[PDB]
Amino acid sequence: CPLMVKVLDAVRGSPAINVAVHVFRKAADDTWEPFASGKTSESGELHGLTTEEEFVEGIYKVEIDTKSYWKALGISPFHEHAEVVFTANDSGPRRYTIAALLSPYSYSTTSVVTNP
Amino acid sequence: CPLMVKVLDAVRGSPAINVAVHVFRKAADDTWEPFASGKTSESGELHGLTTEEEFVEGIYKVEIDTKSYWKALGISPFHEHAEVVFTANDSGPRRYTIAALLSPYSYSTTSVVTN
Amino acid sequence: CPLMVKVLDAVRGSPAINVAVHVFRKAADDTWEPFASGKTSESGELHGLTTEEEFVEGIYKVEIDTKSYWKALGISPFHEHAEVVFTANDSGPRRYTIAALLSPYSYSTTSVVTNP
Amino acid sequence: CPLMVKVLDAVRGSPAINVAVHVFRKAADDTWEPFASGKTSESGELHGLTTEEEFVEGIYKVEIDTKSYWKALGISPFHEHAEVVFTANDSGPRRYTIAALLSPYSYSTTSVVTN
Repeated sequence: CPLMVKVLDAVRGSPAINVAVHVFRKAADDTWEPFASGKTSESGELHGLTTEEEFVEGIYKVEIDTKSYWKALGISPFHEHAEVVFTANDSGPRRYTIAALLSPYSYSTTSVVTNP
Repeated sequence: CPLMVKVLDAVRGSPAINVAVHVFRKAADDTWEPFASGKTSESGELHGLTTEEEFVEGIYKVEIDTKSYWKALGISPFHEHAEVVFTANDSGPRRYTIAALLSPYSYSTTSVVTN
Repeated sequence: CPLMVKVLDAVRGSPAINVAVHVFRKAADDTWEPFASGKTSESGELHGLTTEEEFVEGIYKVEIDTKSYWKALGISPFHEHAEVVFTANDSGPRRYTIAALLSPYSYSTTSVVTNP
Repeated sequence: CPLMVKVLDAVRGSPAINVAVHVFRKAADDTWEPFASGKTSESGELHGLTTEEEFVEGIYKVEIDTKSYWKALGISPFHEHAEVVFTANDSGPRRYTIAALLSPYSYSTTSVVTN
């Protein structure tokens, strides 16, 4: 798949399991249209959100529901979510891995972009 | 004084200067209405965005325009911007510092809530 | 293998290839004895440093040669290396993934620890 | 004044207070000789470690004792400490700020070199 999301828990040193992820795409009228969604697995990875055909050029927003994750563990975190906004496929199809590392008052995100 | 934004450049080891910062507040219809904005200083810091009187409880979004920062430096970035969305709560007096550490394909954000 | 090291490049959004890694173990006399070494592959991962039998309890230091990495790309970075120092296997054997994300003036490291 | 250390807690969103910090300088025999040390303040900062006169070119190691910080809070940490090893260079006047953001199983360190 051309898009994978991986989430890690910096407090426990583990994948972040069952984290809800919503992906949006900017439409012609500059509104965020729903594009794909899912939940991270036991490995902290969410595969299969999209296909090469559906994943056209555009501006995408990956919304990782960090608050609900921490709340279920009893922590009141700072952020409502972690959002990753980027232009995709504007130089041809690529493969994207969006990684997020989560702490109650911090998060970091990095992207690994490869060419098939 | 209740809200401060600080941006750092991890490629150059320096403050990220002249980074545009836009703050929004979530309206009742769940839209993002403009609230405050500015540009980071020589020290990478942006002070005086809001006041105690105006910074009521609610959900705020801080948008750091990281793409134009890297483009001015001639470095290809991944992100359109960095986004920090949080709930301001009054539980005692509190000051919010949102720090962001920028790399072309990565950013980290952390918030220090004190006093 | 019970120990894997993964290195990512935050400037290019890619694995950090050919990064030298040296692992040390604190001996009885508190000196760092050489334990294992290797280079990250095309995926940024270094596998096979050790075995379950050799990877006893102890204090280990993972030295990632970040400076040489950036220098070969023409960048003069801040750090001489990134070092990850931790006690291992003190509650029984575990599996450890040491991840490092590199920028010229910054690095972050996180560990994923799992129980077989 | 040429060297400042700042430590932050990503679990609590706060300065990391009373964190022991040990600085070493690499001797000619490549051993680590003690150079300066202290504890972080209420603001998570440690100032006045060294002076311009004493902070000559050379390789320095800054050791942040993160394990005792988390143990005092009753949280199991991964690392023994966080280590920052760098070359001090005189190429113009420069000030070094080593910042560290701490989580139980993760830390990030960044250095701002200015002026």
